[PDB]
Amino acid sequence: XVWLTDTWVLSRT
Amino acid sequence: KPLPALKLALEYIVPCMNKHGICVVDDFLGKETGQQIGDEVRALHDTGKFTDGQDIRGDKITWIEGKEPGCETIGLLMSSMDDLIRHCNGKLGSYKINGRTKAMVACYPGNGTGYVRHVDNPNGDGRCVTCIYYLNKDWDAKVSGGILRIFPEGKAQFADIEPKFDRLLFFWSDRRNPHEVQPAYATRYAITVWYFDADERARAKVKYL
Ligand SMILES: O=C(O)CCC(=O)C(=O)O
Ligand SMILES: [Mn+2]
Repeated sequence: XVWLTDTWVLSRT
Repeated sequence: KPLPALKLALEYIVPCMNKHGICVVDDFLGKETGQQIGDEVRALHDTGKFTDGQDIRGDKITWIEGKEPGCETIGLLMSSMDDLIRHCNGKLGSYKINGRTKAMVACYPGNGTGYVRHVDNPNGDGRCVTCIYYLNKDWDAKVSGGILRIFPEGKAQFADIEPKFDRLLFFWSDRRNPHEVQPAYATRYAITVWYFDADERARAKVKYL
């Protein structure tokens, strides 16, 4: 549920 | 529990695209739907439906509207992409997104095939967002290559996107994002839709004879 905002990847699960 | 589409769009896709111009959502549809889409794509390939995508590009492609028999799950993927764009509610840049292409189902058939560095829409043809879904179970660029390398303008570092199973990718289609498909050494599949800005598209900078 965590977005590292300097990156552009997030898992939806 | 997968994040709901509305929340995924408003709380991640929109801010990520406006900050970086590239946005990856992993585990977009889950294993069952992803494998179903893979089966549909492999069926299209196996029955000879692809043609040359072309020196510049070594992919084989076919265009899918979404309602064709045997492409039901691809149609579900396309409607899910559409839902996400709708939920973005005009917050992607200043674009007014009102149309899109059919789905381009593409295969790089190993053997070092790729796509040289290019910009998707360099001539103002209306396409503002590129949306790609990858369906390669257990893909590992260490073995099979096939990385999509994006070279965002104004940044010194490049962005490497592995064509991972169940991965959805957005990026601005204009000159901000030159990119290449690095040589692929296994069968690499992906499905692309491009979304149109209504005004740019209506300017008809490209006439197709
Ligand atoms: O498959 C990919 O990662 C990108 C393909 C691409 O650049 C294209 O078809 O324009
Ligand atoms: Mn491209």
